Amino acid sequence: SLEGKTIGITAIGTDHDWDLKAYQAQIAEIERLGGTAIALDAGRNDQTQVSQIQTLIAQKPDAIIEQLGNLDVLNPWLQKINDAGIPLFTVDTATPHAINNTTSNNYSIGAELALQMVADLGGKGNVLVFNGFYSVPVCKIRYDQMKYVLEAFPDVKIIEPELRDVIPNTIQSAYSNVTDMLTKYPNEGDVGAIWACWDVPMIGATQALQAAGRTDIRTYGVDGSPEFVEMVADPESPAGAVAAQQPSEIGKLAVQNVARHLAGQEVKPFTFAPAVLITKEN
Repeated sequence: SLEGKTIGITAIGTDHDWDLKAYQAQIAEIERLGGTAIALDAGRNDQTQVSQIQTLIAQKPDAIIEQLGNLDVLNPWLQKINDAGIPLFTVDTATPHAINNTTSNNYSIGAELALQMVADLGGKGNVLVFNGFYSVPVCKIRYDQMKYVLEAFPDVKIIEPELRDVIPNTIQSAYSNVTDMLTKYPNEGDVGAIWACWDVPMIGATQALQAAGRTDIRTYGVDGSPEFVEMVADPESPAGAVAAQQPSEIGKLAVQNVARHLAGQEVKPFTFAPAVLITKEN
């Protein structure tokens, strides 16, 4: 099925749980179908990824799977994969350069999470927003849907400015930012929710609110990282909801889009894995 084939994987990291799950699932599926995997990990360095792409181009695999990262940086190099005549597949990276993008429904996810947040707020209150990854396609969608939904609720507002969630030291940088913002806004109704396009900073934000003794603010994020899920399920914790994805499914499905294409078969422009919203009572 991939028996005489070599598939390159280029991911920007395996630093955290979702990324590691997706990356491992790709490798496992390539080998399962009888293929050879050339697995490259950029260690959250963009310039590393660039040269890792160069490597893959020069190694001439039967196809390349690209995972996450900044689109604007990648674009000319993605173009050169097309120039080399190598089939390109992505996980999460929504680009015209790809035959297929395997991912989740970030449009529904983005909306439902935002809707849950305003439901929990009861249609009124202010929202602290971490928006440091907007150049990543899925976070662009997740942010856009949140902001669109909030247009309908004039008493639900995003506080200025938006904070920048970062890699590395994500959790502590978020914890420190939230602490700053609780100092700036101490009163019992000034801030009511905290949002990010992913789980990991919300782990920190929750820890900070807990340490501040604030039971009145809830946090919201996306991925379903075991630490944030457990916080959502805990009734003592201010973690409010999480969009739980299936990275292991996403990685698996991307490889069979590759395997389908190489067997001369029709592949759809995208493939969604399912995701659920998980809230405190649900």
